[PDB]
Amino acid sequence: GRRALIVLAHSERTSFNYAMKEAAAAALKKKGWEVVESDLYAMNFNPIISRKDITGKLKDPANFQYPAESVLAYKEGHLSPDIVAEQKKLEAADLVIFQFPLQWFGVPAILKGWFERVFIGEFAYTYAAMYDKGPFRSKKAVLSITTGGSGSMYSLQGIHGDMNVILWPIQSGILHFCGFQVLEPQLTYSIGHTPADARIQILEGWKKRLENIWDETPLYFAPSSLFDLNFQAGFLMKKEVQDEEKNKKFGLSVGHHLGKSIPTDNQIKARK
Amino acid sequence: GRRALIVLAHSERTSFNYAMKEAAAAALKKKGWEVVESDLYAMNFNPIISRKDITGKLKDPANFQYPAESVLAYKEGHLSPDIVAEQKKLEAADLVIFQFPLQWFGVPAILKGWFERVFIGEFAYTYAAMYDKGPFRSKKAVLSITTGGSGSMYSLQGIHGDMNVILWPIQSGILHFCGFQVLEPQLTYSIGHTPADARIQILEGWKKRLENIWDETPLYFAPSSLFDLNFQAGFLMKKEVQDEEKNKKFGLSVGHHLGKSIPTDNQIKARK
Ligand SMILES: Cc1cc2nc3c(=O)[nH]c(=O)nc-3n(C[C@H](O)[C@H](O)[C@H](O)COP(=O)(O)OP(=O)(O)OC[C@H]3O[C@@H](n4cnc5c(N)ncnc54)[C@H](O)[C@@H]3O)c2cc1C
Ligand SMILES: Cc1cc2nc3c(=O)[nH]c(=O)nc-3n(C[C@H](O)[C@H](O)[C@H](O)COP(=O)(O)OP(=O)(O)OC[C@H]3O[C@@H](n4cnc5c(N)ncnc54)[C@H](O)[C@@H]3O)c2cc1C
Ligand SMILES: Cc1onc(-c2ccccc2)c1C(=O)Nc1ncc([N+](=O)[O-])s1
Ligand SMILES: Cc1onc(-c2ccccc2)c1C(=O)Nc1ncc([N+](=O)[O-])s1
Repeated sequence: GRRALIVLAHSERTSFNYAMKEAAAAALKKKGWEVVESDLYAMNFNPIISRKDITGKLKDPANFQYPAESVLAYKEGHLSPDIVAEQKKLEAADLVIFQFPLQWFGVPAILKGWFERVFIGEFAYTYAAMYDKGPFRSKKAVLSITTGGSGSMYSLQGIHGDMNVILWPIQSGILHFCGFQVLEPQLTYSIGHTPADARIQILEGWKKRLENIWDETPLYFAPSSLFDLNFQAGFLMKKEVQDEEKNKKFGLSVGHHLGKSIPTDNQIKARK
Repeated sequence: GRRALIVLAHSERTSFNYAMKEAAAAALKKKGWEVVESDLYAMNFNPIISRKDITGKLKDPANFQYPAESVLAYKEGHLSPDIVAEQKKLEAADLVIFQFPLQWFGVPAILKGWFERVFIGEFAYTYAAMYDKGPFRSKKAVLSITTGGSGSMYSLQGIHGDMNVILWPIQSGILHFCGFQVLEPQLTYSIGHTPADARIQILEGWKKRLENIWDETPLYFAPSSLFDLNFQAGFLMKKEVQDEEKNKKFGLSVGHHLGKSIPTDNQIKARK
């Protein structure tokens, strides 16, 4: 791997998030990487999917259906140029870093809208190649999140609940849906209550970690081969896998907890 | 109850989501509700938080920080008028219906931004009044979600994983965190793959449910009294509560699964 894309979702250049992006860019560059940036607020990026993402006539403007229409525009080269420029940043990149503050327990609206406008069907997924088969299966993505709350509020017994459940919709439903290998999220908690000397260390540990990031082991998701990938089956786990798993104590995943215990830190720690 | 707010996040009046919003409005109006709409697309609602949300002079424009500044603005009456207009709608509402298509395993960006810009500190939550003590604790919220994928994809063995995990960050982290009593979601699956007759039954089903919605039992979240709500303890579950829970087979909820089995449909079905 030699190209990295840094997507940043923060309005302030005075912010620690911005500093985390700057630190990632410096470390990667110093290590031989090409780094490309998507500073969404600085790009004044438009996060609202609409029929203006299609450049030209619509297949059915009286019954406008965004996924069908946008897939068709992608095949025919009729996507709004600001989408196309992002899709090509993705195409080029080996590594993708998402640097954002956690907002209402997910990504800022500006970055959520980035997924909805840029991760177009066919380009970012098809139903014939989902999850570990996805188009991005050669790429690696990592979430670098800062929070207001403290680590303990998001421990199994913290008031907010398991961070691993909060991460699941993003890391499995978005990134890994499209084929990304997801690395362990960089989680920096209670950043607005961290003394100056700690913030400095946080930025050093981030830069240190990027020195070898491409070698890391990604999170575990259940492989798509465990499932009957057709409607007649329901995209349910294969009968013989269900059987094999009745014995087992743990679910496979946050999402595939199977009513049993969730493997510890499934969405936070790769398998040691 | 008397007053309903319906927030819709869909660009097309021809969509089933729009029909769901029309149905909800008629059903509640016929039973004597006042009903107000926030059709985000028709409003062309700005979904990006920024310094522009604070009309007038900032407290520290040299280090803009949105939580403190927006809260100050709220207390001093300097929130941008569109924000303020939606906070008014919310104050008057007893019931809030969120009608949206599921997009990348959460809410459309336009609704994510609506939360971010409208659920301001002090207005929508305090350090001192989180979750079941929250400012909206007299109000009831419900999610009305449509999906492309089908129900079995989101069952415990569906390839997508437990829908209960997907709902957690929204229903607990956003609605309940502000004090809402969260009612069972209205989950209409594979709506693009549903014949017209079923479609009409879903609309009628939804209207029939809305005839007694206020009398429904809300979803279960761990009460905040089970937690030491202070930084000294880290907002960890109280000692006596952990002990007493060590002998229980199920966790309390999706977020507080405490490494055990998650109680079935904790986020989809109220407790019997
Ligand atoms: C709408 C909204 C929703 C939110 N929802 C949640 C939620 O669900 N959960 C949650 O936990 N939090 C939530 N938050 C809080 C949010 O996660 C934090 O405010 C955010 O993570 C802080 O990031 P920041 O970089 O802006 O911090 P900043 O305050 O911008 O930066 C932190 C400190 O680092 C300093 N700094 C800046 N640059 C550098 C540098 N180069 N080197 C060293 N120090 C530097 C700054 O001066 C500052 O003192 C929410 C906030 C908003 C606005
Ligand atoms: C960016 C994006 C991301 C997405 N992510 C996901 C995801 O993560 N998971 C997922 O499951 N899905 C996802 N989807 C799919 C999405 O959930 C569905 O495509 C959407 O719910 C379709 O609903 P609709 O309101 O647009 O109905 P339409 O697709 O517009 O139409 C549905 C049917 O309802 C009929 N109808 C309309 N009005 C009425 C009426 N009044 N009475 C009777 N019939 C009527 C229409 O004739 C049509 O046959 C995504 C879609 C997009 C664009
Ligand atoms: C600190 C801090 O910074 N941002 C947030 C936040 C803002 C919006 C949504 C979610 C989190 C936050 C915080 O979590 N305060 C409270 N949560 C647990 C506490 N309690 O139990 O009382 S105090
Ligand atoms: C149908 C349908 O409609 N919208 C979506 C969707 C679009 C973006 C993100 C998530 C869902 C969708 C769908 O999920 N098809 C796949 N589900 C499991 C399948 N598999 O395992 O192969 S095929």
